[PDB]
Amino acid sequence: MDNQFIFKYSWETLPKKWVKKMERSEHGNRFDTNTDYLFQLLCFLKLHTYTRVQVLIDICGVDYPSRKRRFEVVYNLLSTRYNSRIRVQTSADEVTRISSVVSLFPSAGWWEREVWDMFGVSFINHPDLRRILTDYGFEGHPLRKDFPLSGYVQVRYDDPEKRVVSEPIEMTQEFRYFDFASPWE
Amino acid sequence: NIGATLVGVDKFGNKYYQKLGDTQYGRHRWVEYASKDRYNASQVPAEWHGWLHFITDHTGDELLS
Amino acid sequence: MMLEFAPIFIYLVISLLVSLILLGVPFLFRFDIRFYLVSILFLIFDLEVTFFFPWAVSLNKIDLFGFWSMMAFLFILTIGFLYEWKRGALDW
Amino acid sequence: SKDWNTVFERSINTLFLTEMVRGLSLTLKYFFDPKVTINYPFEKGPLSPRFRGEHALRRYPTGEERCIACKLCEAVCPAQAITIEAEEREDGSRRTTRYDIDMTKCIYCGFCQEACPVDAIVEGPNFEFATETHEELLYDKEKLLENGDRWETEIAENLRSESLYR
Amino acid sequence: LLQDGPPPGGFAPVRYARRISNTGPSAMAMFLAVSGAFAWGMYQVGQGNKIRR
Amino acid sequence: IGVPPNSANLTEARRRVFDFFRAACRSIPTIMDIYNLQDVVAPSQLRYAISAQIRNNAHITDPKVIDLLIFKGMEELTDIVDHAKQRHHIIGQYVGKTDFLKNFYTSNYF
Amino acid sequence: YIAVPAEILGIILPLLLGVAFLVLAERKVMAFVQRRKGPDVVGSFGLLQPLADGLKLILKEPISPSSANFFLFRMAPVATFMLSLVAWAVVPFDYGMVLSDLNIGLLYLFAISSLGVYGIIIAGRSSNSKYAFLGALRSAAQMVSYEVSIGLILITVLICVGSCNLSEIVMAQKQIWFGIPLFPVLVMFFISCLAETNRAPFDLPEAEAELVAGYNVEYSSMGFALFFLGEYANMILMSGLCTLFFLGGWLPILDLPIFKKIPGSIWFSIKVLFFLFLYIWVRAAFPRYRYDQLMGLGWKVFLPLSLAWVVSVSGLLVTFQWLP
Amino acid sequence: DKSEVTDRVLSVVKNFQKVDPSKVTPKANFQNDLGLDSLDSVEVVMALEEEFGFEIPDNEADKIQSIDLAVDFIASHPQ
Amino acid sequence: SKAAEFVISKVDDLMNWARTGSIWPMTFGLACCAVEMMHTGAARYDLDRFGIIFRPSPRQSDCMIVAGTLTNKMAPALRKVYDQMPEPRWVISMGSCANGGGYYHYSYSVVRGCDRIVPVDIYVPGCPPTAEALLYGLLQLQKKINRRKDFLHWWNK
Amino acid sequence: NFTLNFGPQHPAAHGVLRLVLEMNGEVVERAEPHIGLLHRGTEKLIEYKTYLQALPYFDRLDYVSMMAQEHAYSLAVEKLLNCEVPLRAQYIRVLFCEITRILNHLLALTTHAMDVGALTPFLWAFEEREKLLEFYERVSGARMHASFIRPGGVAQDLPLGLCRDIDSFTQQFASRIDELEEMLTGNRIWKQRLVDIGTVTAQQAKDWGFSGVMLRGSGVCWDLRRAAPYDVYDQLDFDVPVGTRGDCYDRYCIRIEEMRQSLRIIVQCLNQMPSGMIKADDRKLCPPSRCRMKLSMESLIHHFELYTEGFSVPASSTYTAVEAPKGEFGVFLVSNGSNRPYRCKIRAPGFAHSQGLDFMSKHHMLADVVTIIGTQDIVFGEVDR
Ligand SMILES: CCCCCCCCCCCCCCCCCCCC(=O)O[C@H](COC(=O)CCCCCCCCCCCCCC)COP(=O)(O)OCCN
Ligand SMILES: CCCCCCCCCCCC(=O)SCCNC(=O)CCNC(=O)[C@H](O)C(C)(C)COP(=O)(O)O
Ligand code: SF4
Ligand code: SF4
Ligand code: SF4
Repeated sequence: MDNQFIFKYSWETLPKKWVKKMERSEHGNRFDTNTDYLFQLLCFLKLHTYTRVQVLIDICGVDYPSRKRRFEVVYNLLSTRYNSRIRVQTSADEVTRISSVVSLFPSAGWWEREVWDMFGVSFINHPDLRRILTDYGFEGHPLRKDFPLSGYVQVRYDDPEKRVVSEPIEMTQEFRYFDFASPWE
Repeated sequence: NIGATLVGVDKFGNKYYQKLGDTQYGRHRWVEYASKDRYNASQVPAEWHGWLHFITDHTGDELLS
Repeated sequence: MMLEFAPIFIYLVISLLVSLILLGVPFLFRFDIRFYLVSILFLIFDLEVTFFFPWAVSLNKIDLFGFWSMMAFLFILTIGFLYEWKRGALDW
Repeated sequence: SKDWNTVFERSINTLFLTEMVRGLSLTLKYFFDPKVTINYPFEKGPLSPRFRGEHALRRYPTGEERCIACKLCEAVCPAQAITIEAEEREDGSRRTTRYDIDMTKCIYCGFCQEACPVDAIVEGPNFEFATETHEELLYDKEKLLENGDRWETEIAENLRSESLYR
Repeated sequence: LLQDGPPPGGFAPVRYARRISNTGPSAMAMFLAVSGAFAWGMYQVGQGNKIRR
Repeated sequence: IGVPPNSANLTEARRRVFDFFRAACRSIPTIMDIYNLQDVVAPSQLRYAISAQIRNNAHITDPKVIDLLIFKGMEELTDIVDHAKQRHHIIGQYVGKTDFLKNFYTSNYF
Repeated sequence: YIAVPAEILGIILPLLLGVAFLVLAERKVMAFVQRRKGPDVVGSFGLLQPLADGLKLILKEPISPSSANFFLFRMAPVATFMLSLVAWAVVPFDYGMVLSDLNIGLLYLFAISSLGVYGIIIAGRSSNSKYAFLGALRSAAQMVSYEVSIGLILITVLICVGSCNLSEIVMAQKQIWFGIPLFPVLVMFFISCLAETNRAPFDLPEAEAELVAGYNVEYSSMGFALFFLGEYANMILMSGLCTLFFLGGWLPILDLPIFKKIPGSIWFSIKVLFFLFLYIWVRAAFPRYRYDQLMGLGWKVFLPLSLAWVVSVSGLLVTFQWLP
Repeated sequence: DKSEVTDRVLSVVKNFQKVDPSKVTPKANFQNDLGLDSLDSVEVVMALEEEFGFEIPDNEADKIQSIDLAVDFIASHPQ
Repeated sequence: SKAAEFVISKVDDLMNWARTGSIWPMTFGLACCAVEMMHTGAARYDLDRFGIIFRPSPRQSDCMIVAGTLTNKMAPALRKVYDQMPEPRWVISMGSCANGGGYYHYSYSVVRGCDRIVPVDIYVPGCPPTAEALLYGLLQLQKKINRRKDFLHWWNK
Repeated sequence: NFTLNFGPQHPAAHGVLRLVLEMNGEVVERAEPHIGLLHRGTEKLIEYKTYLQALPYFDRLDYVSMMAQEHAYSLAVEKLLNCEVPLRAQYIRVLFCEITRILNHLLALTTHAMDVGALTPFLWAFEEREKLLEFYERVSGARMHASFIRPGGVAQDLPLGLCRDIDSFTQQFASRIDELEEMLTGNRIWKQRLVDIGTVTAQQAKDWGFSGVMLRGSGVCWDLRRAAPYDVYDQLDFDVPVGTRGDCYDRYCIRIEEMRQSLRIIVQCLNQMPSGMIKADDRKLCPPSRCRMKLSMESLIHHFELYTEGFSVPASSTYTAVEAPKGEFGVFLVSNGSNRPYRCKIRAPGFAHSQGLDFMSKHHMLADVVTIIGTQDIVFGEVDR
């Protein structure tokens, strides 16, 4: 019900080969699984009596363009009656299908689509997985570290045809990147 | 138009009045523009701008010193 | 008698002319069924009101017989309206 | 469960719109009370000495401009509105040859005002500077210095007043 | 050295518990004020009808 | 319906590609009907355009990548069919001496 | 006989100006409730604001879509304005200050009130919009539903009077006003008139962009102006009818003091002003009804109750022979 | 009948820019005799369903590898 | 021309007075600037005093205020809304996001100001502009309208 | 079942809300809100600006509870930095968060009522909200978007003549709340337009992630500022209103009681206001006094290196969570160890509330959907980041 008790219990009660690694710290308790035993882990953490994790807060996403498994989706959870927080995360890939958890927590249906939109990590057995945030004709995934901040296409109105047409990006004043990084740190 | 007293004058001719309430805001101090042709919507100088917006308790005549 | 309708007709003509010139000036510069049921209910009670009009005016001439003959009509159509009420034709 | 004495009161109240005339009478109490609106062109709302409005480049009482092209404001501006170009004058000291602010990008957050080591740039209390053309909103150095000169008698007083803080 | 804060002794107490008043017309008397008015008014209408006749 | 799991091998992805092309061809009258384009283009060479775009990316061997292209193509098709994409964009996407001298005359960076 | 159009113009022009000034009246008396002042910059106290609105609508050339039908989409506001104006030909002011002294005045008013439904039906269909057509159809259904309650209350009034002449009804209230005996009937009539004209807690036409957007969502300046004028004229007309039936049309309050020898043309005016003030008060006093519960209310709270009032008044008059 | 529709389904095959009228028979395999690609085969099927109202469902669209089978299926159809 | 100049000057004056005394802006609020824009019309500033009653639809409104950021997906909707308005079509760019880029001005899904579309007559700067700033912008728009010699130009031509 | 396109272009439905839905003629079956029209792109823009430049992003999100939004970012940065903030700063932060709660509740109540049709309390409550936006004008530079709260403490000290005005306001704010409540709670129409509308069970709220008033409108006593108290809230005394039925009326009553409790907490914070400094002193993440950086060398160096480079948060990651007026607002910071955040996801409480609209409008009227939108208090700045 606090950090240490939950750590002991989930170290003993949890079946092995599920949690690839785990951490215990004041910032938060982590359970890094291996991108396949995710539905099982969440289902156990949702239905067990001593860990009644009921509400899924959000489904994060971090793009690391330096590791083989580029992406890393993060599942934030919360147990209302135990008043405790569990943060389960995996490692994804740009061309790979990670399982969805809409069956357990129906609220994930939209964070699922948002994670697909921002990064490009597709999901299985999800009803929609349609773009939710970007434009209808949007291309690429913006929250990837590859995507330029300014983007690839601009939007403007041209009079020859009375409609708003996209066009290649061409900025008046470029985004000045100030390199404040210094040594001795 | 009318009020308690009159607080100073301005080189542009507009007169600044001042009324005092008891506990509720409203009708504290305003400006009667010297002209009438749309009054340009902005004619108060820098000295009287602070007094009009309750920024400073200085009249504006005292702000010169 | 009917001589009081000539001012009404002329008033209608003048109103038409004014309405026409009002909008002539600026140029110088999926299926539902509850609606049909409520419309029939309105038709029935409109007939009720149409029958009510002669009754109320000529009520001193006919006493205790015209009144009850009208109450019988009201009772019949009140039974009909009660049947409409329970059959779910008034609430949505 | 009812006692034939409460159902009468409840039926009557729901039939005579008492709970509606309650609100009807409530809405009328402010009808005869004094109003709160202000005649904006004549009397304006109360501001504070810390108000962040149209920017202004103030200068020393001697006459030298206060900006030394330290570029802290350019490097701290979250909106990246400020663009500065510096050069050593033939006098010898460093000054700005091109200091312009994009008022369309600017968000009036006051970070630039509090980043100056010499209080060169401040946000005057002028909140009425809506223009007709977009290119006029791009405040260059001369317009911003004229703004500083116009509001100096009040900008300096505002800085002196709330100098006990910051 | 001149931090803003509460005055020596603290601020005055404030009520926040949704004070309930009673400015309603009546409870039952309105029923009589309607029914007796209806009866007397119908009698007056009868007298007016007799006069008009 | 729901997103199918990624194909195990290339022969299982090939039938998925054929099914996607089949669905695109089935829905092709709807685009021509709801976007009001009859004289500009005929439905027959839209088949050629779709076939060209689906055969350009024919050298990919990885089943996961092919599945992802099918997924993205389905999203684009659903965007076009539904009232999401806007007119004069479908037609925008669909339907000498030497090159070096032209590129030299137009710009330095080619 | 050439002076009849003079009377007709003397009826029309002051009434159009009355609608124009009633708009300002509501926008000011509703603002005073909400700690505001309303338009006070154009004229003396906004007294020139209606003129400014009218001139602005005269200018600003119409867009005139007319996609479906050139005629009906243009004729519907004309029809509704004519119907709004034509019912004033029978309203009596003091004694002979009435255009037409019809002997079927109540039936004429009932016919005119029920005949205004087309103005928001053909107008609703003419605009090629599902949200306009469906909302206009529902508003028409609401007015049609409350029409029967209006008629039944009219029968209740007619029982006591004994004649359909409008000028005779007011003379029938010499002894007492009809608001004293049958006050609940007056309340029901006022609420029904609120629902009839789409005003105060029933005005779903101005329900912004909900299921009902209004029959006048896509109209040019002048068509929208004509609809607006027509339904505010309907508001004035229904206030006048409500104060003419259940209140003395021109009769003094109680004519006990000596200062009640003033002309009767202003008693009618002040009573109409009182009812307009109640209209605006109810508008800026209560929230709105959803359309589903509005229909159920109008069919299950006002029809049976008005029928019961008809029966009770008729039985009481017949029993004691207090008949005209 | 089959002969009436054969004369019209042979015509549409000439628009594929690969099929030569000198190498077409009522018994002519698309993949083998004509050398058409599998994708070319599905484009041929697509052209077939645009000839008339029938959609050539997915299950039966994989048993028309030869032109005679396609002609027989088209002729023996209600639509 | 001088004989018939008093009449045309009076007609121009009347039209300008009519158009300035009753402007019906359309609340096209998009972001936090819409809060300040609806907050100007509250009981403290009484935007309605100048005959500035708001409108729910663009068919009757003769002016519109772009309050808030303008993303890429809402650009076609803004253009359609602007097209439906009657002939005058005065546009006010309230806020700092609407009148040119804004605090974002760099993200992929943002139109760099409402001047790529819907040509603007008055730019109101601020983030968010003070209610008095929006009032001053409306006064500037009214001053702009007073310079329109509508009848004189059409009579000289 | 025909389909009509909602999506009005005005703040009379909060604006920026497509909401395509299925209609049987009078009863809605499935409503699909199309968010994304306000995806400004803050989450991508966070990673390109230092920890100080990124603070004004948080004011824009959910732009009616301004100081309740940057508070979460400040708490996250403090947790990642092990920075201890003085007591006076904590008390004034709690006070201003309560003021944000009052502002949000007033705006939500009156916007929802005006959506229903009651338009007179709208202007009354904005007249009262003038007095608090004026308080915001006093302490900070701007009325609405005030970057008052910083990771160290608050930006600047309170003015001398502020607490008197705040207490004078709190003297009559309760009577103003009573005036606003008497027009709606006791009214008849308000009850029939809210009762038994959009009922949500506790299991449904937990499954759909409805932390906030929606969770507490189903009988769940989950208050983040009491379950996980961050600032000085243990000292303060207040109650957590909990509803019985998940209809819209009990959510309205809960919001009224929340305004009452916020007034109580403001009074307590005004009474128990200690002296001392406002900015932290343990770590170096606070600017030196402008009367100190002009005569000291180390102070000037710190000013320069803080207003150009900023403070470098040590490499870690965490998820903070505060009780925003809408509900649970959380910031998921990932720090690379440099002066710019690696990834900062923003958990908007309105996102889950908006997705959970589909099952709330299950078999309701179409005009019964605008009241469901109003009762969940959705602003689209937070929904689309
Ligand atoms: C000085 C001159 C003033 C002239 C104007 C008079 C004042 C008018 C002021 C109007 C202010 C209120 C306007 C609000 C508008 C909407 C109100 C409608 C409310 C409504 O319809 O509720 C109904 C009940 O009220 C009703 O039924 C309403 C009709 C009530 C008639 C009273 C009948 C009593 C009969 C007693 C007879 C006594 C004599 C017997 C011998 C149904 O209620 P619900 O559906 O909401 O709730 C469940 C019930 N199932
Ligand atoms: C208007 C409609 C809107 C949508 C239009 C479509 C938009 C998206 C189009 C999809 C874009 C893609 O590249 S998605 C499809 C890309 N995938 C492939 O090309 C599979 C790899 N190629 C092979 O397997 C074989 O070579 C094959 C050529 C299939 C046959 O040869 P065989 O038989 O020997 O196997
Ligand atoms: S921070 Fe001040 S002194 Fe430094 S460059 Fe900017 S304006 Fe000049
Ligand atoms: S106020 Fe903020 S955005 Fe504007 S110039 Fe100063 S630092 Fe940049
Ligand atoms: S100008 Fe400021 S307040 Fe207005 S939309 Fe842009 S960021 Fe938001």
